Amino acid sequence: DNGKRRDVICETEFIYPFGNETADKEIEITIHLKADRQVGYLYTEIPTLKYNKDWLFLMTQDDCMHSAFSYTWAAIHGKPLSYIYYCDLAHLQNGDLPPDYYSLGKTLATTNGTGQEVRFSFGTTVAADDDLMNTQTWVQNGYTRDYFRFYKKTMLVWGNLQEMMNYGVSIAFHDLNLPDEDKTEDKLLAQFPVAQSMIREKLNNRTCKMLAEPNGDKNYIKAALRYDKIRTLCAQSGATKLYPFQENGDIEQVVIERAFYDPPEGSGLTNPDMIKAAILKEMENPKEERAAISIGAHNTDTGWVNFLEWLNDTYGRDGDDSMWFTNQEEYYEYYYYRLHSKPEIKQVNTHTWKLTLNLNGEDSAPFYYPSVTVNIFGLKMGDIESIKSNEDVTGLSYGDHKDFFMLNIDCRKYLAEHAENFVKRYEANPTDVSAKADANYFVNMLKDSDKKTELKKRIE
Ligand SMILES: [Co+2]
Repeated sequence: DNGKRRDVICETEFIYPFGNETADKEIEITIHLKADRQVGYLYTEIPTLKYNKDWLFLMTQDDCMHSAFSYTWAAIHGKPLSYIYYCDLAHLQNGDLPPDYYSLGKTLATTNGTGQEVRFSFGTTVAADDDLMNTQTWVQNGYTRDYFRFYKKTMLVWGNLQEMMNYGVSIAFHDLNLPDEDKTEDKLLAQFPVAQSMIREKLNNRTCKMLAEPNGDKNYIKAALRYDKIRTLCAQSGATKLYPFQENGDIEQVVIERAFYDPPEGSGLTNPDMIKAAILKEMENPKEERAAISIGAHNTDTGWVNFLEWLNDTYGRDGDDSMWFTNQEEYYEYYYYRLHSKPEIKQVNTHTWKLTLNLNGEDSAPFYYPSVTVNIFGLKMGDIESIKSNEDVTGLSYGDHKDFFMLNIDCRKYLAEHAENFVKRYEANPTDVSAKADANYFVNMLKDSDKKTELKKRIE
C-alpha cells in the first residue's frame, strides 16, 4: 500500500566493500606509439594537485548533520532538494518528497582534465557511538496533512551515511559519546576504538582515519595522536596552514588548519558570503603562493546550495575548471602518494614505453582513494596508437594538458563491481532519471573493457 505510514530504518542496497580494498597497487601502463611518431625521451611526474588542478578546496561538515545528506550531498549529486525540509534516503527511494521539492537540473562537479565528470567531494563527521543514528524514518507517500516526517533530525541516520559512502564522501571523528567530565585524554583514547568498531560495522568495514577537533578541545587531539588509526586531523587553531605548492614535509598525524568563516554578528552576511570573499582574495595570488581554502561547515541550507552551484559555475565544470574540490582524506592520501611513489617510464622497443608506479598506503588500513594523475613530458595524444593497462588499474582516462600528456589512473579494486551496482539500481528503477545519470557517471569511471561495454549497453 502506497499511502500507508511506514517507519523504517533507512538502508541502501549496496555499499562499496571498503574492508576488501587492496592496500598495495602495482600500476603498469603500456604505451604503443604510431610508426612516424617515435619519440626520443619521456619523463614523468605526479602533479601537485590531482587532475592538474590549480588550487585546492577542502570541505568537512561537522556535527553529523542531517543537512550533510539533505542539502550538501543532495545538491552535489543531482538529487531532489528542499528549501526548508530534510529528506532521508528512504524518502528518495520511495518518491515521498516534501511539498517544496526542486532540483538544480545538474550535478556539481569539476572535470578530471581528460573529459570526465568529477563530482565535488567532502567529508562529514560521524556520531557513531550515539544511538540517535539509529532513528527511524517515517515514509508515507501522498500524505499531506502534515510534513513532520521531513523535519530536521538531530543527526544523520546510518542509512543516509551508508549511501553517501557510495559516492566517495569521507568520514571523520568529532565528539565522542562520553559524559563531559569523562572527556579526559585517556578516556577519549579508550573510546576511539569503540566508535571505530561501530563505523566498521555500519560502513562495510571502512576504517575512519581523521579527527575534526570539537569546540577547541585539545584533549581530543592529544588522545587522537595516541590512536594510530587516525592519520590526519583538522582544527581552527593549533594547526598548520596548508600551502599545497609549498608543503614539503610529512603530514602524517599533522593537524591541518580549517576555518568556518563565521560572519560578523548582526552583519547580515552568511558563512558562504565569507568563504566566497576569501576565495576571491586568494585567487589574486599565483597558484604556487595560494593557501588551500580549507573549510568547515555546520548546518548547510539553501544559501550553501547556491554557493556550491557558484563554485561549479565559476571554478568547476561550468567555469574555469581550476579547482580540486575534495575531502581532507582524499587529499591526504594523494599527498602521501606524491611523496612516496616514484613513477618511472622505460622504453621497451622503438615504439613502446612502459609506465610503472606503486601506490602503497599506510599500514593502519587500506587507503580508500587510490587514484593519481601522472604527467608524461615529451608525449602527445596524437603520438599514441594504443594504451593498455594491468589488472590493478580499474579506471583510466588520458589526454593532452598544456604542452604535455596526462593520465588519470584509478586503482580502486572493486570499481567495476561498484559501477555495476549502480547499473542494477537503474535497471530496478528505470524511470528514475537521476539513477540513470548515476549509472552513466560510475560506468564512465571504468577503463575500456568488455565489462565497461556490457554496462554501457545496459544503460543506453
Ligand atoms: Co562540532
